[PDB]
Parts: sequence; C-alpha cells; structure tokens
Amino acid sequence: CKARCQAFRKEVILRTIKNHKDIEAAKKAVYTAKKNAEINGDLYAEADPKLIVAIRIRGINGVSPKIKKILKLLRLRQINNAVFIKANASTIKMLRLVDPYVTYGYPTLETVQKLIYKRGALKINGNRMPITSNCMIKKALGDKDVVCVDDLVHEIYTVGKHFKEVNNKLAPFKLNGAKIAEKNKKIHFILGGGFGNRELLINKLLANMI
Amino acid sequence: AMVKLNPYAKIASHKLAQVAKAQAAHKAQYAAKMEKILAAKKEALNQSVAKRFGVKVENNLLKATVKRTAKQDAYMKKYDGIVKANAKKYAEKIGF
Amino acid sequence: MKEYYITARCTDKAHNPNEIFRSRVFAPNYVVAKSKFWMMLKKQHKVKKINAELLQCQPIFEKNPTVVKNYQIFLRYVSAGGIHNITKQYRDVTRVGAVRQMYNDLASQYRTRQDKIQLISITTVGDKAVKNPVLHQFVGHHVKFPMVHCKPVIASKRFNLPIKAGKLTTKLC
Amino acid sequence: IKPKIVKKYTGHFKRFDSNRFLRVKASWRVPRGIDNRLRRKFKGTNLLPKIGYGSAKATRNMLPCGLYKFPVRNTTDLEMIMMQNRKYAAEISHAVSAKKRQEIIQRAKILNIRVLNADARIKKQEVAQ
Amino acid sequence: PLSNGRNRRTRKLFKRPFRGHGLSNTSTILHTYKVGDYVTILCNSSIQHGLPYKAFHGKTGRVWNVNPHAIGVMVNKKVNNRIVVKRLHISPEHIKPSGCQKDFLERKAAVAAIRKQNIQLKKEGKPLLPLPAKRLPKQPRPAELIKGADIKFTTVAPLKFEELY
Amino acid sequence: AIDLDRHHVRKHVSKTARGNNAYMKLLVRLYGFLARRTQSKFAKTILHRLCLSRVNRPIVSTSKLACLMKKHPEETAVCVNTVTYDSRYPVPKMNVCALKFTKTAEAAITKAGGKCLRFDELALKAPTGRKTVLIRGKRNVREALKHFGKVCAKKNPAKQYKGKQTK
RNA sequence: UGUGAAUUAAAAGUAAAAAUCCGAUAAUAAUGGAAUGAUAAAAGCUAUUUAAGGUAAGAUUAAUAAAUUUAAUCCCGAGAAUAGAAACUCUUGAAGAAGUAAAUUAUCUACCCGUCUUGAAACACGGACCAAGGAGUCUAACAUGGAUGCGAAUGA
RNA sequence: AUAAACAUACUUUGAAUCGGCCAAGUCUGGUAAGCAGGACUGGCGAUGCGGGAUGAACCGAACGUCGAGAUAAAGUGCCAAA
RNA sequence: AAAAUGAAGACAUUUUAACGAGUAAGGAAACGAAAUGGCGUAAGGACAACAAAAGUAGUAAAGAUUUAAAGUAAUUUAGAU
Repeated sequence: CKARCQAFRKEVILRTIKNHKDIEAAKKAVYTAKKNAEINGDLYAEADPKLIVAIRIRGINGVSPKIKKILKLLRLRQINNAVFIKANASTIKMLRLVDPYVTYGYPTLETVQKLIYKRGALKINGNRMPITSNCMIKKALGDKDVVCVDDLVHEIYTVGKHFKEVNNKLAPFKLNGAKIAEKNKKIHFILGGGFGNRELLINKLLANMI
Repeated sequence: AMVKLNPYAKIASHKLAQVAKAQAAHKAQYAAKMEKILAAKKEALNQSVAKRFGVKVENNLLKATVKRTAKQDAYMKKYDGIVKANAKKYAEKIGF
Repeated sequence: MKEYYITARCTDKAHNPNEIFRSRVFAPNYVVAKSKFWMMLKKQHKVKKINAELLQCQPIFEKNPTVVKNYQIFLRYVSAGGIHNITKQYRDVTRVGAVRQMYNDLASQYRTRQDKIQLISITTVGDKAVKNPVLHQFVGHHVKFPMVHCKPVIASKRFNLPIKAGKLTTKLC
Repeated sequence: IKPKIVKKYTGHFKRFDSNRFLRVKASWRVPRGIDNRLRRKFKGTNLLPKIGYGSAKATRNMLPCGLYKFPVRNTTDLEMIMMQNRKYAAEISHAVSAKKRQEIIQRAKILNIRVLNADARIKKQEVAQ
Repeated sequence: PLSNGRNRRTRKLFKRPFRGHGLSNTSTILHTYKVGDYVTILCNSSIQHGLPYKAFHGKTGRVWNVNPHAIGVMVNKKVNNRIVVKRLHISPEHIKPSGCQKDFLERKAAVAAIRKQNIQLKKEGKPLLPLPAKRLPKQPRPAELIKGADIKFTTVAPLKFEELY
Repeated sequence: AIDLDRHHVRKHVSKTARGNNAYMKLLVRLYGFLARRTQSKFAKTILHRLCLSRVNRPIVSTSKLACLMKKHPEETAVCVNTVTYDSRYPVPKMNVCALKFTKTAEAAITKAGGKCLRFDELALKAPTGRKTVLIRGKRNVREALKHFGKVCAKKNPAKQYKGKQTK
C-alpha cells in the first residue's frame, strides 16, 4: 500500500544532500579563488549575478501602454508582487524601461528559501494552490525532474536547465508593505529613492516585506 | 509542516543543536583564558606603577599563562610577520 | 557617508584590457558608490557599464578614529551663475566624518544640494595651514572658553516632564 | 444546539431624501440621478445595499429562537413539519379564527411542534379571570 | 493642412541620393526574382512610369508572381483596426533584394552541414556531432582572474573645472 | 487592485440540453455520466453536440449516410440530429443512430434491412464508441448565410433582402 | 625640558571574553500579549535498539598553517522497529444575561434634489404641502435569434 | 528571451456616441490670456477614498461587508493621530 | 472557471482558486448542474384537510394605525387597536 511513501521520503533526502552539495561546493570554489588571487597579487572578477527578483512598487493607474505590456510579460500585475527573472541582455533592458514602477536586485539563498517556503504557490489546473506537500510538487513538475520543494529552491537559485518551466509554474508572490525608501518612491534608489536596481540591498527590503 | 515539506530539517536541526552547544563551550573556555590573561596584566600593572614611588621600568613584568611548544612559538612569530606584510600591502593599495 | 575602493577594467576594441581604473568614492552605500564610479568613467574615458567588468568594491575604514585631524576638501560646485572651485577645511577624526560636514555646510551656506558637488580630493593639512577664520581659533594648544547659558541636561526621555515644579534656571555649567 | 447568527448591518437602508420629504417614502430606491450625492458614494453618504451585506447561508432566514418559519392554516398543515420539529416552527396565519387556533395549538403540543403565535387572538381572560 | 495629391510631400522622399543620379546599376535588371523571395519596395523617382505609391517605400514584401516585365510583390497594409493584403506589380527598377533572412540562412547551412556528417558518422558507427547551440541574449560573464604582472592602474577622480573661454 | 487583460465572464459553451424536453435532458444526464466516468473522447463529443441549438444541429439525409458508409459496411452511423429521406436515390442497408428519424426515412432504412437506433440503444451497445462513424450535416447551406454582409462589397457581396421594388 | 601623529624591539598572545564606536545584519529562539479560531489523535514530541550522517563548526590529539588542509578515536546520532501520556476551573443572568429598537447627549462625519452641460451646492431652470391619475401601446410587412412540430416538403 | 487554454479565431444581431475638457522637461497664430488650434500619452467626463486648509483634472491609490497588521503620498509646537 | 456527485436532499448541490468601482447602454421567459436571480398590482385557468364534507372567514374578511421579526434590497410575516 503506502510503502512508497518511505521510498518517496528517502529519495527527497538523497536529492537534498545532492542539492546542498552543489550550492556549498560552488560557494567554496569562489572563496579559494579569492584567497589564491590575493596570495599571487592577481585580480579576481566575481561572476555576474544570474537571478533577479523584482517587486512592483507603483499601482495600476496612469501607466504608459508600452510599460503596461512589459509589466504583464513579467507577471508584475499588482502592487507588492515579487517574481524571479533570468538575467540577460534581453531582460535587463526591459527592467530599465519599467524602472519607475519596479525595484529589483540580486537575492541571496535565504531570501529564495523564505519566499518559497512562506509565500510560495503553484498554478495547477488554473488554480493558485499554495505549496502544502511534495506530492503536489511531484505532480506539478514531475516531468521537469523537480519532486521536492528543496529541488524547487535549488533550481531557482542556481538557474538550472528547467528554470523557465519551473519559474512559470510558480505564481508571483504577494508581499506585505514595508518602508520603501528614504525620501520617497518618486526617485531612483541611487538618489535615496525607492525604485531601480538595489543590487544586494533588495534582501533588506524583502526581509521586512516577506 | 516543515518536516512534512522538508524531511531534511531534522538532520540540519541536530547539527545546529551541536554547533550552538559546541560554540557555547568554546566561548566559556576562552573567557576563562582571557580572565587569567587580564589577571596577569593587572598584577603586571600594580607592580610596575611603582614608578610613582621614589625611573625606567622593567621590560618583562607580564607573565605567560599558557604553556606551548617551541614549534608553535616559532609559528607564532611567523604568523605575526604575515599580518604586518598584509597590513602594509593593503595600506599601500589604497594609498595611491 | 562611507568610503569605498572601487576598481574596474574596460574590455572592448577601444580600450586595452590591462589598465585598471581605481577610485575612492564617498557614498551612503555601495550601490551609490558604483553609480558615482561609473559616471566618472563614462564622462572621462567613454567607458560604459555594458562594456566593462567591475573587480573590487571594498569599504575603507579609518585607521585611527581617535586622532583629531585637520582636513582640506577641494571641490567644485554649480551655482546659478556658473561652476566654481572651493577649498574648505574641516576638523574631525574620520575622513567620512569630515565629508558629511562639507555636504551639510555647503547645503546651508551656499544652498547647494548634494547633486551639484563633486569632491575632487581630500587631504590632511598642518595645524598652521588652517585658514578658516573660525576654525583657526581652536587649532592652538591653549584654547579655552566657558560654555555659558547651558541648558540643563536630561539623562533620558524618561524624566522629560511637560510641566515642572518650582523655577527654571540655566547653568554657568 | 444553535449556531451564532451574525448580521453584518442591523440598521435599515432608508431611501435618500426620505427624511426631508413626506412624499418620498422610506422604501429603498437606488438613486439614478446624474448628480446624486449618494450614488457617487460621497463621504458621509455612501450607504447602499450590496450583496456583501448578505448574512451567512447557514444562518439565513433563521428566527432568533433558532428555527425557521412554517405558516399553518389548519391541523393538517402541522403534519408536514412533524418530522422536522427541531428545524421548523408553526406560525398560524393572521386570518385564522380563535376557534381554529385552539385546535392547532392543542395538536401542535401533541406533535411537539413550537408555535410562535401561542398567545394570539386569546380570549378576554386577562382581567377578572 | 496638405493637399491630397498622389505624390504629396516628396521633396526629400523622392530625391535621388547625393551623387547618385542618372542611370541605375545593371544588376537591378539582371537580378533573378523567384516566387517566395523577400524584396524591398524602393520607389525610383528617376523612372516615373509605374512608380509605386509612396506609402510602400521601405516596406519589405514577398514575391508572389513573376511577369515578363514586372515582379509581383505582396506586402501588408494597416487599416482602421485591421491589416489587409496588398498585391502589387512592380518593375525591377523599384524593388531590391531583401537581406532580412541573411542571418537565418547562415544557421540553416551550418545545421545542414552538421546533419550531412551525422549520416556519415552513424553509417560508420562513430558517435554523431551535435547541432550548433541556439542563440541567446548576452549572458552574465563568468568569473575571471586577471594576472598581476601586466596590469597598470589609472586613478579616477572628479576633474577640476576649467573655463572654456 | 490588479491589472488584468479582461474580467471573468460566462464561458460561451452550453453544458446542458436546451429547453424543457424531458427526454433530451435524460440523454444529457446519461452521457454526462458516461463522459465523466469512462473518460472517453467519444462520449465527450456526443455530450457536446447534444447541447447545441437546433440551428447548429443540421440534418443529414439518407444519401449522405449511404455515401459516407459505403466503405464502412459493418459500422453504425452516429449523427446527433434529424435524419431526413432523399427520395431521389436508393437507401442501402445500414444501422443508423440519430435523435430523430423522419417517417419516410425510417421506413426506407427498415425496408432495406437496416436498423434505426436511438441514442440510448447505442449507449447500451457501443457506449465508448467502437463501431461508430461520427457524422454531422452541413451548416453553410442555410439560406440566411446568403444575406449576411454588405451587398455593395467588391469581393463577396451579400444577397440583398428583397422588398419594395426589388428588380 | 615636556607632549607627541607614525614607526621600531622585547614580554604576552592559537589570536572566539565583556563594553562602546564603526561595519554587518534582521531573523532561529525565549518571555509577555492582540485579532480570528480548534480540542482530538498525531508524518506530534519522549524513552529503548542498529547506524546514513556531523563538508570551517560536535570534541580532542597528531603532521603543519595567513587552511571551509589530511588523518586517528571518541561522542551525538536522522530512517526504521519497539513502548509513551490531554480531558479543566471561576464569575454573572426571569431581582432581566447577550443582543436589538426608540429618545437624548458626546467625538467624528454630512452643501439641493431632477435635468441640459467640458463642468452645478450654484447668483442656471422646475419644485409651498398631501392624496389619487400619469407617459414605449396596438395593428400590419420584413429580418435575426432562443424553445416547438413536421421535413422535399410545411401550412391549408 | 519573455508571456499566453476561462488562450486563440471569431460569427450574427443590436444599443449608446461622434458639443468634449485638463496636464505636460511639446508645437503653431497671437503682446498675452482660465485665448484659438494640433502630435504622443495619461486622466476628468463615467470616480469615490488618503494628502495638498478649501478645488473635475495635481500626488498616492481606483471601491463586495468586516477584524487585525505592516505601508503610500505626505506629515510629527496646538487645532491634529504622530 | 474547473473537478466531484446527482431523481429530489436543499440553501439554486460539494470542494478549490481567482475575481467584485462606474454615466450612456446591454443582459425577455424557459433550459439539474440551469445562456443573471428576484419583489410587487390586478384579472383568467387550475392546485390548496387525500378515509365521503378537502384553503381562510360573524370564535371576525378586506382596509386603516402602530409594535416586533425575516430578507443585502425590492418587500414579506405576525401581535395589538
């Protein structure tokens, strides 16, 4: 009967060990290279970020038609909505176009974990169901070799082969309110404002928003 | 719910229990050592305040409290030379 | 205000990828420091972010934030009329500590907001090199003055009563 | 056993301007005026009926006693709610005479059905009796 | 407020290229157009007979019919809220071969060359080569290490203002 | 609020038999149960076609049944509509399942040796559909379709509703 | 002769104590609550077994070291198997509880309705008040569409 | 690359409407106008809510009936919550 | 909207998810998983104590004035005079 549940349980454990090995091993290699570059007097250029998290800051009223279309193609259809975005020349230009309406940056692993674990959900049969078990994730993304929520987190964070199929299943997160800016959300974050690229400082804003 | 979603939580929680417990022991034994190091420093101060009485003062009034080997003592000197070079190599980088 | 050390290189046809641009930028956070750094490259070497790699962006901390030093900030700002170069001296214990004084002083005396000021350089001058009429009076070794009309100090907001009892007195302090 | 009956708005939705004119009755009518204060939901006057005020489906049409209403005109009407005496309650119609009301009340006690007009059209047995 | 003439507002549109007057090439009338080709309508004001309407200048179309002196071209036109199919017949003096698929035709040949070797490799039993990778937007650059012996440093600071007069 | 492309309106698909006909309502229940339980595309097709309106359920004559069934000898035509009789041409032997058979059409099929089933007998014999040939009639042969459009058009003119002085 | 930014020697120091500043962060936790609920067993938690594991960091020692370097033996130990436990108090109410209604008071809140208009509370028009009457109906031709009967016929 | 199955393509029948007004890192006539007329977009009309004391258009944000919490524009001597 | 169930329960079925501002204007009746749901006025044809006396009514109709209850509302219900 339900002897497969233990078989399912162990398999999730085995993948979790594999997933954490990949993230830890890749992180270790960066430190070793930085350590050796300093010894040899070289210069080390860190790799550009691959994952971007964008949040919709401004409402739905008074938006240009071209800006309106882009925010729909990024699934930022509501204020205080977060999505993950693959970083390339195509998407970076799009985010610049809608800069006054979004704030984005590069998330850490703990940010990705807390977003998926607390505010995560999937689109199953047209229904936005929150994540409640790995059996609901195995059904949703079985053919994409994602069977557990940890596998979901690892594929998002490392931007794997099936990011697009995995990302499109995740519904855009719904976040709470938080202090957006120092001055106001009418200027860029560089000017002390609210919108624009926050680089690694988006994690602090997401901490108060999750 | 965390266990149901993430069966690995039980394993990671145990290690976090170990690390929190172990790092508490390490902190306790360092504060015990630094209590004695400060204890030696205080006596080295009252003894050498006698410059008030009456004047050069003695050079080695601070007494060792940890007994270590000669191989480690040579390594302690070698490590000290490393940090002086690193602090000098870093400072000149921003010196422009 | 925090000070950053930023380096980058340009990798395209026009620029050889063996010359590194360094800077010491005072910015509230490292994202603004890069934003200032990229503008100086684009406005002085035609180097754009899309054709450049950043290498290091590290904070710089004061070596001795317990020694009083006299600073000399060379800067240029934009007014209604034109563009001018100023040299203002400041006394503080940190390089970032003096810069915040300069920004707050410029925005008060000259009514010049922060997005009109470019800090060319900041050095440390001698005790007799100070020329500010007010700041020159405190550089000597025998400075002394009584602080009169002292307002009595409250330990914390805990004892801050709206209405008091008796009379109120200042302090010769 | 009886659930908690929650009413979202216990007041009455009175027609706009009904308090100023006697020709305008208090039965509600949605204002269709192009300049109407109420239909534009001005602050202070923005109280209109909506589907959002509807009470819970479980506790809808339920009398405060915890039962529903089932009008009866004779004794045979009671026989339709004798299997559901924990759910319904007899309510004698307003035109039923006093002679017939006794028969309904007497029978409804036999069938253990509550009557909500138990003291209706009673005789003059209130003074000197 | 303009007039509704056929060739209104063509002082600059219909002007010849600077030092490009006179007769055209000989390749224009010698180029062979086949059905399904991509062409560009470019009105040549030097030839006033059969000049295409000025709204089709610069549009890219498809050859749909080859007639003895004219080349049928099919472009798309935009109307109130729809798009209609326009079928024109244009002499080769007003059209031009289009390079819209030039890059695509390069990938088609690269794949076909690879697929031609695979039937050879599968025939001989050797493992077969993979097709070329798909185009991607400029990706984030990876981690790189810069040697410390061939590096020079240039200090960057705000420049002291100098008068241009 | 939320910025959607459009708001949810009722989907324009019928999911029940139109009208108050008690028997057609029973058929919808019978095939709604079969489509849901057997999960067969055939029962889904019959259920979908049973809910079309009368104009969308055009007739099929014995002539078209004869031709479509020519290379399907041991087969059962399944048409969700009335079956009329084409008096011009002979009726071969065939088993036909349809909503209604015209008096002249049923006698022509019966005399030739065929069988005129209804939609409950077919569900009893071939519930999932095994020896069925799905058939539907033409929709564009309606006289209404001629007059739709602008008759002044250059490509496909309409047909000019006649009236006062229609020369 | 005194102070002294900085630098240098020796002692001490394996370079994790505490306090403040400066950077870095915010979340795991503990203790008090608040809003809406639930009450019963657990993919609870605990005890006993073997043992996947503990990637700076569970401990110690060794070789040495600007190491998230390599070993050794101790500990804890996830899965799984075996045994474990929750049924409560006090106050008020037919001397009127909880709720509801009416009247008054207090804080907050509230421009004249209908209409033409880009725009009316408008110094734009109609309206003193109440009752009753009061305005997309019928006939004829055509078309579309939903239900119906019959079907190369249908109606008669 | 990204998004898209209550997607996409529509078909038929028909209503109302074509007096418009405003803003602007825009333009033409004019000395100028809360003047006259245009290009692109967003609004008001058809729209309440929080802020600008008050205001059709400005700023935030668009509304089923509610409870609790972080927030937006913008504020924190009293009116007035800070 | 999608799944599940379905001759009759009942609240116009059960579960899950998204959604809910609005002038002119549209959404006729019927349609079991119902192609919007309902309230009110009058008149016509039937139904209304199932055992052969079969809706209410001089043991008090309709109307009127009020008191309370049900419904988001249109309105309905009952008490007293």
